[PDB]
Amino acid sequence: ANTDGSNIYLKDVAKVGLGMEDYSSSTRLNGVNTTGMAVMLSNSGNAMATAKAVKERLAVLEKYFPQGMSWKTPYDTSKFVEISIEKVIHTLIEAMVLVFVVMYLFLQNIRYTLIPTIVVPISLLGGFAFISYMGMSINVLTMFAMILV
Amino acid sequence: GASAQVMEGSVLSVIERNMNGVEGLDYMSTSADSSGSGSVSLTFTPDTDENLAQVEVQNKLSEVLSTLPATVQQYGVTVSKARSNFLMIVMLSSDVQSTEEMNDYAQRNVVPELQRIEGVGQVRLFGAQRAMRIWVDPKKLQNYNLSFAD
Amino acid sequence: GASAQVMEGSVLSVIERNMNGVEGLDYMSTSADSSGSGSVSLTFTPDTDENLAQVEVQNKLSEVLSTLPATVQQYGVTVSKARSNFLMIVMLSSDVQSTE
Amino acid sequence: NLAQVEVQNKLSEVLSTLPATVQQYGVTVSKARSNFLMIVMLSSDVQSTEEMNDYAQRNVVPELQRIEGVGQVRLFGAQRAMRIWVDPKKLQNYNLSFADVGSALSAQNIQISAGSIGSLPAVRGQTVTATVTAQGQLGTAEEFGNVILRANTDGSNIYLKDVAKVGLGMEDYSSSTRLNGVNTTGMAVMLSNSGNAMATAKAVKERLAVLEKYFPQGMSWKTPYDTSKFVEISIEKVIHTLIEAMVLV
Amino acid sequence: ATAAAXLAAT
Amino acid sequence: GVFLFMRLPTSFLPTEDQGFVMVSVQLPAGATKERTDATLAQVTQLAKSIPEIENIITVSGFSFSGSGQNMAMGFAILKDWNERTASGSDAVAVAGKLTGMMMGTLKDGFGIAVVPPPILELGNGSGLSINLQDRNNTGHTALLAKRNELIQKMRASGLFDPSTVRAGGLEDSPQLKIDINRAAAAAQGVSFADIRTALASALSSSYVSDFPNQGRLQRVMVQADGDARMQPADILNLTVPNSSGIAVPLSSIATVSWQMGTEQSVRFNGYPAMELSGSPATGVSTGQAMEAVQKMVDELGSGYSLEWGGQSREEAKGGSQTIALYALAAVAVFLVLAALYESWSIPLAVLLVMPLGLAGAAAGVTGRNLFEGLLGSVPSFANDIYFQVGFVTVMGLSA
Amino acid sequence: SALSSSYVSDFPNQGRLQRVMVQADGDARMQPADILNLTVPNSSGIAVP
Repeated sequence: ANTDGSNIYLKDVAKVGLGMEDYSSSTRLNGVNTTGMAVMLSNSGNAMATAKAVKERLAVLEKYFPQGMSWKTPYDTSKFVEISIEKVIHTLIEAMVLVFVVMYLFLQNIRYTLIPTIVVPISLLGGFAFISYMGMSINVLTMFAMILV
Repeated sequence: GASAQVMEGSVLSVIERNMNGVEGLDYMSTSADSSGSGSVSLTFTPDTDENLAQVEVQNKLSEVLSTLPATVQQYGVTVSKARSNFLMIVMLSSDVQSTEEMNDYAQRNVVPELQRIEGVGQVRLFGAQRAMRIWVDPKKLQNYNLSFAD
Repeated sequence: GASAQVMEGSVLSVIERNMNGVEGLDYMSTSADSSGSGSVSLTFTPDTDENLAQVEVQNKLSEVLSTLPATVQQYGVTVSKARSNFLMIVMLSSDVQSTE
Repeated sequence: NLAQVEVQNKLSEVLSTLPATVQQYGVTVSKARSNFLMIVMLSSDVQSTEEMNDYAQRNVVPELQRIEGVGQVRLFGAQRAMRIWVDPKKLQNYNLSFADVGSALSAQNIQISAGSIGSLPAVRGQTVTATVTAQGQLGTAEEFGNVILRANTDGSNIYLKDVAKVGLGMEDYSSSTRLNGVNTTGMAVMLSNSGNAMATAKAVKERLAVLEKYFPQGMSWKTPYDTSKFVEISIEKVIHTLIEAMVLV
Repeated sequence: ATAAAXLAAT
Repeated sequence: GVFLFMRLPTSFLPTEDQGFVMVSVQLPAGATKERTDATLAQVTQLAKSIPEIENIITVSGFSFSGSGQNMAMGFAILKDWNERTASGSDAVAVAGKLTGMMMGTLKDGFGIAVVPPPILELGNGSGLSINLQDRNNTGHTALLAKRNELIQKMRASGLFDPSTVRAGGLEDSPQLKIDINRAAAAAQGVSFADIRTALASALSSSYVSDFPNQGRLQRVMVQADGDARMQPADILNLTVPNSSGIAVPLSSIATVSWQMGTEQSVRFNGYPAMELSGSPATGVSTGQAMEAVQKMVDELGSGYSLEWGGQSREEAKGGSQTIALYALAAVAVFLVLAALYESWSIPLAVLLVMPLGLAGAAAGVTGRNLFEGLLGSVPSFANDIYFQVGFVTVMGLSA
Repeated sequence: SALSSSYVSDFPNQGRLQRVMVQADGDARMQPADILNLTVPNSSGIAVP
């Protein structure tokens, strides 16, 4: 501030604007600049329901997006668990069919092919209950163990 | 604005010499580079609770904060566990507005929405948020006999 | 030196929305007064140990405290786990000295 | 652990009200026993006790205190420091004061962070980037002795070697140790709550044997006071008595 | 740091 | 059967096809970010010639090796397995294709495409990770020379597949060290606080205060204009204020010259360390390689130590636990059988069947490896975890 | 200042920052007659016993 007035402002020696903090990194998806977000699953949380919920919420929010914007989910780790579960069920059914065929071929009656079918799934359910008691979870290794057993 | 040598010798060594005696510590490391950022990683032997380890590490760090440079204190020092359960990745593409505008929109409109979903443990946004940037021209300062501290 | 809305959206909102996902959480609440004061109430479901909950809450709060305002950081955020209903009330009486 | 968490929470609310010096030095919290588990000496013949104290602080103490079961290690000494001894009778012939010395020391031993040439939010056409470094800091006794306290117009500056004596020394001349009459370097190891004695002593001795390889040329180690030998001998004698009793029966 | 990658993909 | 089993390659888990491949880019030291962006754009345009890829995500200025303007990385996401169920549509085939195409196109810098392991914590092929420390603070040049001497002693006269013994850091690059003249700054009214003020204000950023931006607080930062921090002749021309406000060219105070400095610094367990990597050549146990490395390190002076890092850590502690556990299991099985049959003789008759299953499994694995390799492929099966689980299962059934 | 030390700054001593401390000479803080001659200054600078 001068004695006679005519002060010096901050715009006489500088240029003020709005920007970022760092300017270091720069992301792009297929050539168009983007912004990425990572979602982490909480301990003791289903990994499929959470992905479905996230997708539905994003679809709902998409309505208010500014013109030009869009969203995508290039990666998702909740498909491997679903694939493993499907494989486990497929193998269980195939094993039941094979056991039925072998038992009928050798024993030659339909009253024999029901006992194994009744008794196998109960054992599998008991194993499920025990693993739940110990505080374990459902993942690919557990499914492979079930397939082996 | 700190080289690797300055950063190490002035921050990382000071922080590391005090993290001895934490119950269950296996080994520790230190890394610094010219980008102006560094970290200290402590690995613990199995059978040790991670929450207790984090709290004790924070408490240990609280006793040396007064000996670090002023800038480091202004910015702050974080403490987090390296564990993570990655679930998925979200991308917003515009092609019409700059990346900082998208970052602001995501941080102010989208990130809080996904944090309230059932099963979500944490969401991380990659990128720096906005700030008021001032670009000084030294020629003008020399013409008026001023300085950056002014 | 803050209103009931600046503190709600610059201090309490961050802590609240960042405290989701703590194991055993039931519901939350916040309150902000015009006198630059506020609180966040965090109610857990029974069958959870209070000590583990407090440790987790402290970890979550500490790993987010590096963004809050400078004066709040200089003052500090207090954590308390105590009841709100009274048990007794002890009164002190006298006729030779004032209440101060 | 929970008790320590509560204690830390209660302490963090009062650090801002303690004197400046107390905050500068810091407040420490510990949970360990108050009786020494053992004492390890570092006698040598070509280094003084200050050198061996510095070496023990730098290389030995950190190794011993991340062993399983060790609660605290106490060094009867102190690490090195740059000691300045001012003569008040010379601050008068020049009209100086202690505050001048302190300010001069604090305004000439500061660290500089320059930056980088060709920084990130740069103009188009840039092809190189270089880091910039300046030392601007003192590390030897002569450099400290050549600090300036008063410029003056005549050009005859007043240094720090003119009104003081500067050299390396201990930061705290409080405690000392001797073994059979000769000076040595010792550090007491104290156990921790819920820690074993025999296992801790065995680990300490094994780690010391490992470290012995990198010692300088002339120093050795020994542990003349150890409280696990009695436990070992007691157990051995009890087992021998057990065997004798079985044979007699 | 840890720019776009999670644990780990983008 | 036992001989066939004892000659099987070892590992932890087989590399999977997760649906994405990883890419890394490096440029010559001291490069800007515009060149990195141009190389990344070239890579992105090159990634479109592979129909097996769907989305390419590129991140500039950051890499797992380090952080700098000359480092970048990207992730390529492939179509679902059903759409790419062919011969050369695997993940490893795509990685090889991409690396080969990068080799002949990228004119500035080099890129490498790899397929990450299933679990980062447990990954085969990590090799030997070593960390030399100096216990008496000799310096950086001395430790680098010792590391080079160790690599030479380990590579030529060694057994580590000399093609893999290499350092694991970042080579130095030129810098702009400044030597200030305190004597010269004292010959005039040039203090030492203004020097630091000018040096740290000219070309470095500053964090001043905060301001409320439409609801939430944000920082306020002050930096010099971009036109004043681009050339080396923008520093020495910083005249410093004198006692009477005069300016000193700063050329009479400081001398500016190029040198070579370290762009990264590392520390392990409180001592300066430099990382190194290696791998035993062939037909050599990791134990002998580790012993040779330890003896070689001992050959160096007293003050340079070695310390394993990563997956080498769990191998340093002897793996003499599986043998004990299996012996205990066999003893328990024998005791149970002896109780069941009421004899000390029949249980051994039952236990004599383990070698049959062991030999069957080993022969099957070896034959499948031979058949696969007989058509150009690489041996994919080894003595990993799944082998052990399957062997235990077959043992149980036969028993 | 007449009888106690002061911690001022830090200096690099072979890979570590170590304290810098200032204290009076040994013989200037030995007898009780070194406190009876402090002679603190005044506003105009003239010392007052």
